[PDB]
Amino acid sequence: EEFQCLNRIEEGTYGVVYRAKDKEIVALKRLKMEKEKEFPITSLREINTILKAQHPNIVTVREIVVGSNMDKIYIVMNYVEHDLKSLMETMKQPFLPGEVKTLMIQLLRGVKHLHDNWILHRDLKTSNLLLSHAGILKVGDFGLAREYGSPLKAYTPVVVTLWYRAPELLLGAKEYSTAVDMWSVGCIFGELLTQKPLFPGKSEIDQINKVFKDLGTPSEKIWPGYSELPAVKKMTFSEHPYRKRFGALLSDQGFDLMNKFLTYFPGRRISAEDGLKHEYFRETPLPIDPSMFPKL
Ligand SMILES: Cc1cc(O)c(-c2ccc([C@@H](C)CN(C)C)cc2)c2c1[nH]c(=O)c1sccc12
Repeated sequence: EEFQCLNRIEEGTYGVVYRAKDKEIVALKRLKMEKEKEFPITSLREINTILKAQHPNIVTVREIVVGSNMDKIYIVMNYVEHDLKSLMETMKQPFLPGEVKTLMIQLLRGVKHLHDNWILHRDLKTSNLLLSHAGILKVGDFGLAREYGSPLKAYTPVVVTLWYRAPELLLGAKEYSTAVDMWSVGCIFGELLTQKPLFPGKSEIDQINKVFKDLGTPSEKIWPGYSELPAVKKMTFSEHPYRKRFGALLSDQGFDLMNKFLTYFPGRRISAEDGLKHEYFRETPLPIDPSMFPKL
């Protein structure tokens, strides 16, 4: 109604995003449908997070449509030219370090808005990252986003896509907050440099092994509460010592920033606010203007 679906874009979870026109090309997504009808809770949770997350580095919501006896719910949003995963598969040469810093600064600023507003996204991935022709980066999907409070409690155990899933979720952590989001940001950082996924594990066991092979095998000394972890209680993985795959590509401060991103201990994991304060973004390859981004 009121929109002509030009072409469906992609399917995520039970939600699907189309491309329509107003008079102006728009982006339209229908939220996940629920069997129980007695207003959908999952639809409301997605609506709440995306509204509170309204930010220049977040997708612009034009309208939200409900009706049909509350069976169908739609969210009208401004159409973005590209999604980041598409560029990775359709670029001849890797992103410049200045462009990477600009995208990371855009990403980190948007992440800080969510956490300051008690918002957890938990589904940070390249295909969920939208890049405009003008260099503006926005976050697209909120199908996993959820609110959290100061007194922490148990939430959704299995969250985040396996490739970007935090190790604590890979080890079945009962409580998690803001640590998984920063882990995904670190995973996206490595992908940008190499145009390839950082940890493309085939399964949860493979995902844990891939992380441990390069980042080493964590322990109680480097991670308090490792013994109490439900997975580590009845399991013991192979000890992998030491590995940098970005030789002569990432600066010394770049490695330090990445190490803080991919920190095994959630407490020692760098926050979004401290990420922007790292000297890597203030190094010799200064970030490039968003308006100066090359052609797509
Ligand atoms: C050019 C372009 C490509 C895309 O892959 C997506 C997009 C479509 C689905 C999702 C989620 C459900 C799930 N994805 C993992 C499949 C995320 C992004 C989008 C896009 N352009 C847009 O304007 C918008 S608005 C919301 C989305 C988009």
